[PDB]
Amino acid sequence: QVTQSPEALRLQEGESSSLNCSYTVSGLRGLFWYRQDPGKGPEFLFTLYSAGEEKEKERLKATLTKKESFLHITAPKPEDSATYLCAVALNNNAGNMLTFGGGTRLMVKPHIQNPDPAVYQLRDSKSSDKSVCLFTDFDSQTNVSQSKDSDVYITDKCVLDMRSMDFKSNSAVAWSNKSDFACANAFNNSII
Amino acid sequence: DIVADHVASYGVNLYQSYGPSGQYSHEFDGDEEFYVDLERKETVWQLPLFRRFRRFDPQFALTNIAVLKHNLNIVIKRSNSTAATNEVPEVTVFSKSPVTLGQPNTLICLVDNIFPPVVNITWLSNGHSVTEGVSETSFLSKSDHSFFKISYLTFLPSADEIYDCKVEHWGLDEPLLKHWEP
Amino acid sequence: APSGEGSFQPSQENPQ
Amino acid sequence: DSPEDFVYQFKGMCYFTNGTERVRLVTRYIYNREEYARFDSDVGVYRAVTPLGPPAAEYWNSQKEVLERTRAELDTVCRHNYQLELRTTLQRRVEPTVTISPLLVCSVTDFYPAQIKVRWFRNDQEETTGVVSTPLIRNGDWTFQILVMLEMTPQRGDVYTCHVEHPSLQNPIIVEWRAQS
Amino acid sequence: GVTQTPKHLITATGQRVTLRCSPRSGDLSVYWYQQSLDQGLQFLIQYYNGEERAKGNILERFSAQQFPDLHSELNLSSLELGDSALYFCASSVAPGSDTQYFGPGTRLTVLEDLKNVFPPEVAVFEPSEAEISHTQKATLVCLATGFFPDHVELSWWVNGKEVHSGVCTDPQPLKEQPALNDSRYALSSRLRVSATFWQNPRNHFRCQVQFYGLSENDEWTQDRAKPVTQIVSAEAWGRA
Ligand SMILES: *[C@@H]1O[C@H](CO)[C@@H](O)[C@H](O)[C@H]1NC(C)=O
Ligand SMILES: *[C@@H]1O[C@H](CO)[C@@H](O)[C@H](O)[C@H]1NC(C)=O
Ligand SMILES: [Ca+2]
Ligand SMILES: [Ca+2]
Repeated sequence: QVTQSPEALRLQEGESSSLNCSYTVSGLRGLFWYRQDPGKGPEFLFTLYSAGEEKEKERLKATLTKKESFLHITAPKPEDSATYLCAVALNNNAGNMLTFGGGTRLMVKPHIQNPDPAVYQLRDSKSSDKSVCLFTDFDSQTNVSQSKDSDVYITDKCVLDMRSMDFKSNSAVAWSNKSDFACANAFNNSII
Repeated sequence: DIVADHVASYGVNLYQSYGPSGQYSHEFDGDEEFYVDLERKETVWQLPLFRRFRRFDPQFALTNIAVLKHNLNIVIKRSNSTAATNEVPEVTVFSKSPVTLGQPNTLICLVDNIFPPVVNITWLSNGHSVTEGVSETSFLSKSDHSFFKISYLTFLPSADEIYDCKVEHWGLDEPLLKHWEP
Repeated sequence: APSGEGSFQPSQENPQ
Repeated sequence: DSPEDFVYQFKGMCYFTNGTERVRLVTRYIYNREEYARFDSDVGVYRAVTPLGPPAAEYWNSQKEVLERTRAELDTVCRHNYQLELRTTLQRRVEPTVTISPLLVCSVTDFYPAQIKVRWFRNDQEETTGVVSTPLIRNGDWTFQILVMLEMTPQRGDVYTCHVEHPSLQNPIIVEWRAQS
Repeated sequence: GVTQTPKHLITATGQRVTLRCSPRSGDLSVYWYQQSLDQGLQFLIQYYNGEERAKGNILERFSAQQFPDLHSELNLSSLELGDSALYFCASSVAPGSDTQYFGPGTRLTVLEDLKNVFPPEVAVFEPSEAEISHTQKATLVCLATGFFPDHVELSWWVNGKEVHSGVCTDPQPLKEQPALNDSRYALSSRLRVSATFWQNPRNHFRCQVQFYGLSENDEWTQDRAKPVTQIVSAEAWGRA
């Protein structure tokens, strides 16, 4: 039995934290930490065999006791957002297979230095038949809800990073097939 | 040689070309705790108490044995196919407890200096072969990398029966017969 | 409940 | 004429001294009867033992993951299994069965652990001269055996006493043999 | 090091599929794991040197092999909707406690029938003139719609070279018809650039959506194009 806590973690850029991985058994062969991008293969981080063991690479530091393992993450960046998986090899197991914990879904919310919330209408595509509204440059404490219309569709918020300008911005897209579709009634009861 | 209060093997891993065959066992102070039956995929503990508090999964043994199979084939090439040399085993037969005629007892046949670990240990009564009431240990490891194996024959001693322990090994020209009588 | 026995693993010879 | 055999041995050994205080591991890689490579916890790296060992020892010493796992085996195997030994093997106390058969053999049968002390007495006195004992006998079923012979010329009043001490006993087992006729 | 083929697989119930894996160079042990939304990451089976080692709570319907070249094949027969998951292959140097290295995984979607499989419609939306005249930044929005299942990879190509800077794509696609179970999906992606970069008519922007669908083998018995694994794109040249 291997348990991970919390199931989900929401951290701010630079907000240090710890990930727990408890294992009820006794008889460890090895405790492993992996980082997984959604849909991608788990990427190996550290192996700990023994209590009092510790390993460090970059912003990550793994420690081990008789009961659990901690994954310390100091001053995280938005690139550190992933599902962090803890796995154990055990004497009680029927061989060398790994038993994974449920994982910790880590989300590192970037800091928006200059927030300028604005709604813009985009130019219609001659092939699309659809109209697109863009809610952008809002702060990280501001999010967008699901649509309250059968015709209008609101996407989730999403962050992009302009590397050359070192600029990070939040954005949400709204669209409909209606001719009477306006951006004013698109996000009227959608901004939360 | 290492001086210790207790010496343990977790475990003795054996794999030989002849067969081919293998063995997995855990030892503590020269006694076998358990062996894994690699065909049945089962751990056979030697004392009853041990199962209550201890559990070994057989797959670990089977996995170790596969690694030994891999290592063996590489080392045979490196040694330029040097084969094993056949040693002469030493046979000693003694009873388990003092002989009381008509009462339960066990005859012990110690076969020492076994290499390689391929041996036939059988019991005779008045010259004829006995099959029931016969048990034996696994190949118990030795510091010189040879082995010893102990065979058992449960019986009620009597004035009319004389026993022999027939041991067949490649290091012997003829089967070794070690006699015992009450 | 019985605890799982520890066991040594043999190091694997270089295949190549 | 004899069948050819190639034999491989792996021995994962633990050496325990003064309870838990001192623990040493030695893994042994053996071809036929030849140990060609080993890992010793006091050394901390793989070492070749014969000219058959350098290709294996150097390759395992180049793999930091192999070194880490093997060094950790002192905890994951030795110290771990010793906790299980304290509940099992180091609990086992089998009392000896002491009998005298007639020159006079004191057979001490089926005991565990190995530690044993047998002493022969004629009447009040202890007997050092005529005493010939077999070495400790391992039965292979987690019991031991020992036979202590006493060269005696029995008189009329004589009482012969076999005195036996073992960790399983609070007091020594005293078995006597009176002179015949 | 570990490679896995195919990256995506879409198939009907009752069908049989083969997932292949190539371990890291020099790795002799292979392990299969299934990652489902219900049970998370679970062990299936292990192979070493061509033989089966550790085995999980795998079903009789599931069988694997490890070839002498050490590549493994995971065979899943009489497929059910519950078999829809990610199947990861892992490899390690030796078959003990050695570090297990995972492959990119195979995403399998098992459907009742393949009649509801559709590729996306891709449209690019030019940046707001008001946005440019306020932030001196230009956000290009790509909109992929009407596709089913959600086996899509969205990328932005500027003048023929793929880019990731200032690009943000929706985490999950949204259901166009939430009340329907096999609803077609929609996904949006954003490319934010400088005003000077968009106002340059020399620059070519192309939103590419790689849809994963049917294979060469699979039978199509509809009077419409087969919805095979295809690239659907939309483009826009810079406007001044
Ligand atoms: C053991 O007995 C079998 C069957 O009789 C025989 O084939 C084998 O050669 C014997 N082994 C030895 C070492 O004599
Ligand atoms: C045995 O261990 C104890 C506890 O560490 C220590 O006090 C004692 O001196 C040790 N004995 C020897 C002979 O080292
Ligand atoms: Ca949403
Ligand atoms: Ca036995």
